[PDB]
Amino acid sequence: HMIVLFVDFDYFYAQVEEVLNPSLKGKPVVVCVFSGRFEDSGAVATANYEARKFGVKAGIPIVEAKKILPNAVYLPMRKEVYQQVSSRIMNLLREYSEKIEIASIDEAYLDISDKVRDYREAYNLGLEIKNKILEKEKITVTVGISKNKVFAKIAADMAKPNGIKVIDDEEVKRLIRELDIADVPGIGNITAEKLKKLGINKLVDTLSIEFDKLKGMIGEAKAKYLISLARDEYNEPIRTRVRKSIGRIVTMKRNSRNLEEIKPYLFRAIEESYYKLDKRIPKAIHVVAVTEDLDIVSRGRTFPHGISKETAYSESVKLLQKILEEDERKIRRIGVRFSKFI
DNA sequence: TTGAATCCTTCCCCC
DNA sequence: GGGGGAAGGATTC
Ligand SMILES: Nc1ncnc2c1ncn2[C@H]1C[C@H](O)[C@@H](COP(=O)(O)OP(=O)(O)OP(=O)(O)O)O1
Ligand SMILES: *[C@@H]1O[C@@H]2Oc3cc(OC)c4c5c(c(=O)oc4c3[C@@H]2[C@H]1O)C(=O)CC5
Ligand SMILES: [Ca+2]
Ligand SMILES: [Ca+2]
Ligand SMILES: [Ca+2]
Repeated sequence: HMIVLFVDFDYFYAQVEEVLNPSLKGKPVVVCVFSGRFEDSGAVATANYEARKFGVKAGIPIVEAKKILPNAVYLPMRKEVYQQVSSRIMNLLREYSEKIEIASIDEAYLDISDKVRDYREAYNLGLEIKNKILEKEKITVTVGISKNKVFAKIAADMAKPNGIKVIDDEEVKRLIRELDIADVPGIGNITAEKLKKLGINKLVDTLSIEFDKLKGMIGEAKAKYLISLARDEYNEPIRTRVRKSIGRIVTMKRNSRNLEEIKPYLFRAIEESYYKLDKRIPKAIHVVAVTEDLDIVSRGRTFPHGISKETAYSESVKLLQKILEEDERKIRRIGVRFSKFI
Protein backbone atom coordinates (compact mmCIF):
# COMPACT_ATOMS: atom_id res chain seq x y z
CA HIS A 1 0.00 0.00 0.00
CA MET A 2 1.47 3.38 1.05
CA ILE A 3 4.04 5.10 3.25
CA VAL A 4 3.63 8.58 4.68
CA LEU A 5 6.53 10.81 5.69
CA PHE A 6 5.77 13.50 8.29
CA VAL A 7 8.25 16.31 8.88
CA ASP A 8 8.10 18.47 11.96
CA PHE A 9 10.46 21.36 12.80
CA ASP A 10 11.73 21.31 16.43
CA TYR A 11 10.92 24.18 18.84
CA PHE A 12 10.58 26.22 15.66
CA TYR A 13 10.23 29.89 16.58
CA ALA A 14 12.80 29.51 19.32
CA GLN A 15 15.08 27.61 16.97
CA VAL A 16 14.74 30.18 14.14
CA GLU A 17 15.75 32.86 16.66
CA GLU A 18 18.70 30.64 17.54
CA VAL A 19 19.64 30.35 13.88
CA LEU A 20 19.39 34.13 13.39
CA ASN A 21 21.66 34.59 16.44
CA PRO A 22 23.78 31.43 17.18
CA SER A 23 25.18 32.97 20.34
CA LEU A 24 21.82 31.91 21.81
CA LYS A 25 22.27 28.17 21.36
CA GLY A 26 22.60 26.25 24.59
CA LYS A 27 20.88 29.02 26.52
CA PRO A 28 17.18 28.96 27.43
CA VAL A 29 15.19 30.94 24.88
CA VAL A 30 11.57 31.88 25.40
CA VAL A 31 9.80 33.45 22.40
CA CYS A 32 6.80 35.34 23.65
CA VAL A 33 4.01 37.56 22.44
CA PHE A 34 3.67 40.73 24.53
CA SER A 35 0.34 42.56 24.91
CA GLY A 36 0.56 46.21 26.01
CA ARG A 37 -1.82 45.34 28.89
CA PHE A 38 0.99 45.99 31.44
CA GLU A 39 4.71 45.11 31.79
CA ASP A 40 5.53 41.55 30.70
CA SER A 41 1.85 40.98 30.13
CA GLY A 42 1.34 38.18 27.64
CA ALA A 43 2.24 34.56 26.97
CA VAL A 44 4.89 32.17 25.70
CA ALA A 45 4.70 31.46 21.98
CA THR A 46 7.19 28.70 22.72
CA ALA A 47 10.59 27.96 24.24
CA ASN A 48 13.57 25.82 23.30
CA TYR A 49 14.40 22.66 25.21
CA GLU A 50 16.87 24.07 27.72
CA ALA A 51 14.17 26.41 29.07
CA ARG A 52 11.46 23.86 28.56
CA LYS A 53 13.25 21.36 30.80
CA PHE A 54 12.22 23.58 33.71
CA GLY A 55 8.55 24.08 32.85
CA VAL A 56 8.69 27.27 30.82
CA LYS A 57 6.56 26.02 27.91
CA ALA A 58 4.08 27.41 25.35
CA GLY A 59 0.90 28.78 26.88
CA ILE A 60 2.17 29.82 30.32
CA PRO A 61 2.08 33.55 30.96
CA ILE A 62 5.39 35.42 30.59
CA VAL A 63 5.29 36.43 34.27
CA GLU A 64 5.25 32.83 35.51
CA ALA A 65 8.01 32.05 33.04
CA LYS A 66 10.28 34.78 34.37
CA LYS A 67 9.57 33.51 37.90
CA ILE A 68 10.94 30.13 36.88
CA LEU A 69 13.92 31.22 34.79
CA PRO A 70 14.38 34.94 35.55
CA ASN A 71 17.69 34.63 33.72
CA ALA A 72 16.61 33.27 30.30
CA VAL A 73 16.71 35.10 26.95
CA TYR A 74 13.20 36.49 26.22
CA LEU A 75 12.47 37.53 22.64
CA PRO A 76 9.30 39.01 21.04
CA MET A 77 7.65 36.83 18.40
CA ARG A 78 8.56 37.60 14.75
CA LYS A 79 5.99 35.56 12.81
CA GLU A 80 6.91 37.07 9.41
CA VAL A 81 10.52 36.04 9.84
CA TYR A 82 9.52 32.52 10.88
CA GLN A 83 7.03 32.42 8.02
CA GLN A 84 9.78 32.95 5.50
CA VAL A 85 12.17 30.48 7.09
CA SER A 86 9.37 27.93 6.94
CA SER A 87 8.50 28.62 3.31
CA ARG A 88 12.11 27.93 2.50
CA ILE A 89 12.23 24.55 4.27
CA MET A 90 8.85 23.71 2.75
CA ASN A 91 10.23 24.03 -0.80
CA LEU A 92 13.27 21.82 -0.14
CA LEU A 93 10.67 19.23 0.74
CA ARG A 94 8.69 19.50 -2.52
CA GLU A 95 11.88 18.23 -4.14
CA TYR A 96 11.33 14.81 -2.56
CA SER A 97 7.68 14.45 -3.59
CA GLU A 98 5.11 16.60 -5.35
CA LYS A 99 2.61 14.95 -3.02
CA ILE A 100 3.13 17.25 -0.03
CA GLU A 101 0.59 18.70 2.41
CA ILE A 102 1.86 21.51 4.71
CA ALA A 103 -0.54 21.30 7.66
CA SER A 104 0.87 24.25 9.59
CA ILE A 105 3.77 26.67 9.86
CA ASP A 106 6.09 23.76 10.71
CA GLU A 107 4.34 20.58 9.65
CA ALA A 108 4.00 18.87 6.29
CA TYR A 109 3.16 15.34 5.19
CA LEU A 110 4.75 13.67 2.17
CA ASP A 111 3.45 10.76 0.12
CA ILE A 112 6.81 9.22 -0.75
CA SER A 113 4.63 6.21 -1.44
CA ASP A 114 6.21 5.97 -4.92
CA LYS A 115 9.76 7.24 -4.31
CA VAL A 116 10.27 4.35 -1.88
CA ARG A 117 9.92 0.58 -1.94
CA ASP A 118 10.27 -0.32 1.73
CA TYR A 119 10.41 1.39 5.15
CA ARG A 120 14.16 0.68 5.19
CA GLU A 121 14.45 3.08 2.25
CA ALA A 122 12.00 5.49 3.86
CA TYR A 123 14.10 5.79 6.99
CA ASN A 124 16.93 6.55 4.52
CA LEU A 125 14.97 9.27 2.74
CA GLY A 126 14.21 10.59 6.22
CA LEU A 127 17.86 11.13 7.03
CA GLU A 128 18.47 12.45 3.54
CA ILE A 129 15.76 15.04 4.25
CA LYS A 130 16.75 15.85 7.81
CA ASN A 131 20.32 16.39 6.63
CA LYS A 132 19.53 18.51 3.59
CA ILE A 133 17.29 20.67 5.81
CA LEU A 134 20.06 20.97 8.39
CA GLU A 135 22.61 21.95 5.73
CA LYS A 136 20.56 24.56 3.84
CA GLU A 137 18.79 26.26 6.76
CA LYS A 138 20.53 25.14 9.96
CA ILE A 139 17.23 23.77 11.36
CA THR A 140 16.78 20.45 13.22
CA VAL A 141 13.53 18.48 12.68
CA THR A 142 11.79 15.24 13.72
CA VAL A 143 10.50 12.90 11.02
CA GLY A 144 7.78 10.30 11.43
CA ILE A 145 6.90 7.48 9.02
CA SER A 146 3.99 5.03 8.76
CA LYS A 147 1.14 3.79 6.57
CA ASN A 148 -0.98 6.92 6.94
CA LYS A 149 -0.98 10.54 8.07
CA VAL A 150 -2.27 10.13 11.63
CA PHE A 151 0.43 7.63 12.43
CA ALA A 152 3.23 9.40 10.58
CA LYS A 153 2.53 12.25 12.98
CA ILE A 154 2.33 10.05 16.10
CA ALA A 155 5.70 8.56 15.17
CA ALA A 156 7.12 12.08 15.23
CA ASP A 157 5.53 13.06 18.53
CA MET A 158 7.28 10.05 20.02
CA ALA A 159 10.72 10.91 18.65
CA LYS A 160 11.03 14.65 19.48
CA PRO A 161 13.28 16.45 19.24
CA ASN A 162 15.63 16.02 16.26
CA GLY A 163 14.41 12.44 15.88
CA ILE A 164 13.27 9.97 13.24
CA LYS A 165 11.02 6.94 13.72
CA VAL A 166 9.17 4.45 11.60
CA ILE A 167 6.01 2.83 12.81
CA ASP A 168 5.42 -0.50 11.04
CA ASP A 169 2.09 -2.33 10.97
CA GLU A 170 3.03 -4.34 14.07
CA GLU A 171 3.76 -1.07 15.86
CA VAL A 172 0.34 0.09 14.72
CA LYS A 173 -1.53 -3.02 15.91
CA ARG A 174 0.22 -2.60 19.27
CA LEU A 175 -0.73 1.10 19.41
CA ILE A 176 -4.36 0.62 18.43
CA ARG A 177 -4.69 -0.98 21.87
CA GLU A 178 -1.83 0.23 24.05
CA LEU A 179 -1.87 3.84 22.81
CA ASP A 180 -3.59 6.33 25.08
CA ILE A 181 -6.49 7.83 23.08
CA ALA A 182 -5.73 11.30 24.39
CA ASP A 183 -2.46 11.13 22.45
CA VAL A 184 -4.24 10.77 19.09
CA PRO A 185 -4.08 13.77 16.71
CA GLY A 186 -7.38 15.66 16.69
CA ILE A 187 -8.38 14.78 20.25
CA GLY A 188 -8.12 17.85 22.47
CA ASN A 189 -8.47 17.27 26.21
CA ILE A 190 -12.10 18.26 25.65
CA THR A 191 -12.84 15.14 23.58
CA ALA A 192 -10.28 13.13 25.56
CA GLU A 193 -12.66 13.62 28.48
CA LYS A 194 -15.99 12.71 26.95
CA LEU A 195 -14.18 9.60 25.72
CA LYS A 196 -12.78 8.94 29.21
CA LYS A 197 -16.17 8.75 30.92
CA LEU A 198 -17.47 6.58 28.08
CA GLY A 199 -14.93 3.79 28.51
CA ILE A 200 -12.72 4.76 25.58
CA ASN A 201 -9.23 5.19 27.08
CA LYS A 202 -7.51 3.39 24.20
CA LEU A 203 -7.88 3.82 20.43
CA VAL A 204 -9.35 0.30 20.34
CA ASP A 205 -12.15 0.85 22.92
CA THR A 206 -14.15 2.70 20.26
CA LEU A 207 -15.15 -0.64 18.78
CA SER A 208 -16.91 -1.84 21.94
CA ILE A 209 -19.55 0.87 22.28
CA GLU A 210 -22.33 1.14 19.72
CA PHE A 211 -21.70 3.76 17.02
CA ASP A 212 -24.82 5.87 17.45
CA LYS A 213 -23.67 6.43 21.04
CA LEU A 214 -20.37 8.00 19.93
CA LYS A 215 -22.07 10.05 17.21
CA GLY A 216 -24.09 11.78 19.92
CA MET A 217 -21.32 12.28 22.44
CA ILE A 218 -18.46 13.45 20.18
CA GLY A 219 -20.07 13.94 16.76
CA GLU A 220 -20.48 11.85 13.62
CA ALA A 221 -17.15 13.14 12.34
CA LYS A 222 -14.74 12.34 15.20
CA ALA A 223 -16.77 9.17 15.62
CA LYS A 224 -16.05 7.75 12.17
CA TYR A 225 -12.47 9.08 12.22
CA LEU A 226 -11.71 7.23 15.46
CA ILE A 227 -13.34 4.00 14.31
CA SER A 228 -11.27 3.84 11.13
CA LEU A 229 -8.03 4.41 13.03
CA ALA A 230 -9.02 1.44 15.20
CA ARG A 231 -10.07 -0.99 12.48
CA ASP A 232 -6.95 0.05 10.57
CA GLU A 233 -9.06 1.33 7.68
CA TYR A 234 -7.91 4.98 8.04
CA ASN A 235 -6.39 6.24 4.84
CA GLU A 236 -6.63 9.95 4.05
CA PRO A 237 -4.71 11.23 0.99
CA ILE A 238 -1.90 13.77 1.26
CA ARG A 239 -3.76 16.63 -0.43
CA THR A 240 -2.22 20.06 -0.94
CA ARG A 241 -4.26 22.63 1.01
CA VAL A 242 -5.36 26.25 0.53
CA ARG A 243 -5.85 28.89 3.25
CA LYS A 244 -9.61 29.28 3.51
CA SER A 245 -9.62 32.43 5.63
CA ILE A 246 -7.41 35.20 6.99
CA GLY A 247 -7.73 37.34 10.06
CA ARG A 248 -6.20 39.26 12.93
CA ILE A 249 -7.08 40.09 16.53
CA VAL A 250 -5.58 42.47 19.04
CA THR A 251 -5.71 42.78 22.81
CA MET A 252 -6.61 46.26 24.01
CA LYS A 253 -4.88 48.26 26.73
CA ARG A 254 -8.02 48.36 28.89
CA ASN A 255 -11.20 46.35 28.56
CA SER A 256 -14.18 48.49 27.61
CA ARG A 257 -17.50 48.71 25.89
CA ASN A 258 -17.14 52.11 24.29
CA LEU A 259 -17.63 51.60 20.55
CA GLU A 260 -15.41 54.58 19.83
CA GLU A 261 -12.82 53.22 22.25
CA ILE A 262 -12.82 49.85 20.48
CA LYS A 263 -13.15 51.13 16.88
CA PRO A 264 -9.45 52.01 16.49
CA TYR A 265 -8.45 48.48 17.55
CA LEU A 266 -10.98 46.98 15.15
CA PHE A 267 -9.65 49.04 12.27
CA ARG A 268 -6.03 48.25 13.15
CA ALA A 269 -7.09 44.60 12.91
CA ILE A 270 -8.91 45.04 9.58
CA GLU A 271 -6.03 47.03 8.11
CA GLU A 272 -3.50 44.27 8.69
CA SER A 273 -5.95 41.61 7.59
CA TYR A 274 -5.94 43.22 4.15
CA TYR A 275 -2.17 43.45 3.85
CA LYS A 276 -2.18 39.70 4.55
CA LEU A 277 -4.98 39.23 2.03
CA ASP A 278 -2.46 40.47 -0.49
CA LYS A 279 -4.34 39.87 -3.73
CA ARG A 280 -7.31 37.93 -2.36
CA ILE A 281 -10.92 39.12 -2.37
CA PRO A 282 -13.09 37.91 0.55
CA LYS A 283 -16.89 37.56 0.33
CA ALA A 284 -17.43 36.93 4.06
CA ILE A 285 -16.38 39.05 7.03
CA HIS A 286 -16.64 38.27 10.75
CA VAL A 287 -15.94 40.34 13.83
CA VAL A 288 -14.61 38.45 16.82
CA ALA A 289 -14.82 39.74 20.36
CA VAL A 290 -13.10 38.01 23.27
CA THR A 291 -15.02 39.05 26.39
CA GLU A 292 -13.38 40.17 29.62
CA ASP A 293 -13.74 36.60 30.97
CA LEU A 294 -12.06 34.97 27.95
CA ASP A 295 -15.26 33.77 26.19
CA ILE A 296 -15.58 34.15 22.42
CA VAL A 297 -18.44 35.91 20.59
CA SER A 298 -18.55 36.49 16.82
CA ARG A 299 -20.97 38.02 14.34
CA GLY A 300 -20.62 37.93 10.58
CA ARG A 301 -22.04 38.63 7.14
CA THR A 302 -21.58 37.03 3.75
CA PHE A 303 -22.01 39.22 0.67
CA PRO A 304 -22.75 38.16 -2.92
CA HIS A 305 -19.68 40.04 -4.11
CA GLY A 306 -16.18 40.94 -2.98
CA ILE A 307 -15.55 43.11 0.08
CA SER A 308 -13.79 46.42 -0.42
CA LYS A 309 -11.64 47.86 2.34
CA GLU A 310 -14.15 50.69 2.65
CA THR A 311 -17.17 48.43 3.03
CA ALA A 312 -15.03 46.24 5.31
CA TYR A 313 -14.75 49.07 7.85
CA SER A 314 -18.42 49.86 7.53
CA GLU A 315 -19.79 46.34 7.92
CA SER A 316 -17.31 45.70 10.74
CA VAL A 317 -18.60 48.56 12.87
CA LYS A 318 -22.19 47.34 12.48
CA LEU A 319 -21.17 43.81 13.52
CA LEU A 320 -19.39 45.03 16.65
CA GLN A 321 -22.39 47.14 17.65
CA LYS A 322 -24.44 44.01 17.18
CA ILE A 323 -22.04 42.26 19.57
CA LEU A 324 -22.08 44.87 22.35
CA GLU A 325 -25.84 44.85 21.88
CA GLU A 326 -26.28 41.06 22.09
CA ASP A 327 -23.78 40.68 24.91
CA GLU A 328 -23.08 42.50 28.16
CA ARG A 329 -19.49 41.73 29.14
CA LYS A 330 -16.65 44.18 28.56
CA ILE A 331 -14.66 43.42 25.41
CA ARG A 332 -11.09 42.29 26.08
CA ARG A 333 -10.02 41.24 22.59
CA ILE A 334 -11.28 42.43 19.19
CA GLY A 335 -10.59 41.51 15.59
CA VAL A 336 -11.70 40.41 12.16
CA ARG A 337 -11.63 37.37 9.88
CA PHE A 338 -12.07 37.33 6.11
CA SER A 339 -13.24 34.15 4.44
CA LYS A 340 -15.01 32.83 1.34
CA PHE A 341 -12.34 34.19 -1.00
CA ILE A 342 -13.29 35.01 -4.57
C1' DT B 1 -3.65 34.73 29.78
C1' DT B 2 -1.22 35.76 22.96
C1' DG B 3 -3.96 34.09 17.91
C1' DA B 4 -5.39 31.72 13.58
C1' DA B 5 -7.83 28.76 10.87
C1' DT B 6 -11.28 24.75 10.41
C1' DC B 7 -15.59 21.75 12.36
C1' DC B 8 -20.55 20.68 14.65
C1' DT B 9 -25.10 21.95 15.08
C1' DT B 10 -29.15 24.82 14.44
C1' DC B 11 -32.02 27.07 11.13
C1' DC B 12 -34.36 29.03 7.51
C1' DC B 13 -35.92 28.45 2.16
C1' DC B 14 -38.23 25.53 -0.79
C1' DC B 15 -38.90 21.61 -4.05
C1' DG C 1 -37.60 14.13 3.43
C1' DG C 2 -33.66 16.48 2.26
C1' DG C 3 -30.51 19.60 -1.10
C1' DG C 4 -28.09 24.00 -0.44
C1' DG C 5 -26.32 27.39 2.47
C1' DA C 6 -25.49 31.05 6.07
C1' DA C 7 -24.67 31.91 11.41
C1' DG C 8 -22.72 31.45 15.60
C1' DG C 9 -20.68 28.35 19.01
C1' DA C 10 -17.26 24.37 19.82
C1' DT C 11 -12.89 22.46 19.60
C1' DT C 12 -8.25 21.65 18.07
C1' DC C 13 -3.50 22.51 17.05
N1 LIG D 1 0.22 27.44 23.00
C1 LIG D 1 0.79 28.19 22.03
N2 LIG D 1 0.71 29.57 22.08
C2 LIG D 1 1.29 30.32 21.11
N3 LIG D 1 1.96 29.89 20.04
C3 LIG D 1 2.02 28.51 20.02
C4 LIG D 1 1.49 27.61 20.94
N4 LIG D 1 1.76 26.31 20.58
C5 LIG D 1 2.42 26.43 19.48
N5 LIG D 1 2.63 27.74 19.07
C6 LIG D 1 3.36 28.09 17.85
C7 LIG D 1 4.81 28.36 18.40
C8 LIG D 1 5.72 27.40 17.70
O1 LIG D 1 6.74 27.86 17.25
C9 LIG D 1 4.81 26.65 16.75
C10 LIG D 1 4.52 25.36 17.27
O2 LIG D 1 5.34 24.53 17.42
P1 LIG D 1 4.93 22.99 17.73
O3 LIG D 1 5.18 22.63 16.27
O4 LIG D 1 3.62 22.32 17.95
O5 LIG D 1 6.13 22.27 18.23
P2 LIG D 1 7.60 22.92 18.24
O6 LIG D 1 8.53 22.03 17.43
O7 LIG D 1 7.89 24.35 17.93
O8 LIG D 1 7.58 22.42 19.63
P3 LIG D 1 8.23 21.24 20.17
O9 LIG D 1 9.25 21.73 21.26
O10 LIG D 1 7.21 20.34 20.73
O11 LIG D 1 9.01 20.41 19.07
O12 LIG D 1 3.40 27.09 16.85
C1 LIG E 1 -6.44 31.82 21.67
O1 LIG E 1 -5.79 32.80 22.48
C2 LIG E 1 -4.45 32.26 22.87
O2 LIG E 1 -3.45 32.38 21.78
C3 LIG E 1 -3.07 31.07 21.37
C4 LIG E 1 -2.17 30.74 20.31
C5 LIG E 1 -1.89 29.33 20.05
O3 LIG E 1 -1.05 28.94 19.03
C6 LIG E 1 -0.37 29.81 18.10
C7 LIG E 1 -2.55 28.29 20.90
C8 LIG E 1 -2.37 26.88 20.80
C9 LIG E 1 -3.01 25.97 21.65
C10 LIG E 1 -3.92 26.42 22.71
O4 LIG E 1 -4.56 25.74 23.53
O5 LIG E 1 -4.09 27.81 22.77
C11 LIG E 1 -3.43 28.74 21.92
C12 LIG E 1 -3.68 30.10 22.10
C13 LIG E 1 -4.63 30.72 23.07
C14 LIG E 1 -6.12 30.54 22.62
O6 LIG E 1 -6.95 30.47 23.75
C15 LIG E 1 -2.65 24.64 21.34
O7 LIG E 1 -2.97 23.59 21.81
C16 LIG E 1 -1.69 24.67 20.17
C17 LIG E 1 -1.52 26.12 19.82
CA1 LIG F 1 7.22 20.81 15.77
CA1 LIG G 1 3.88 20.93 14.65
CA1 LIG H 1 -3.84 15.30 22.45
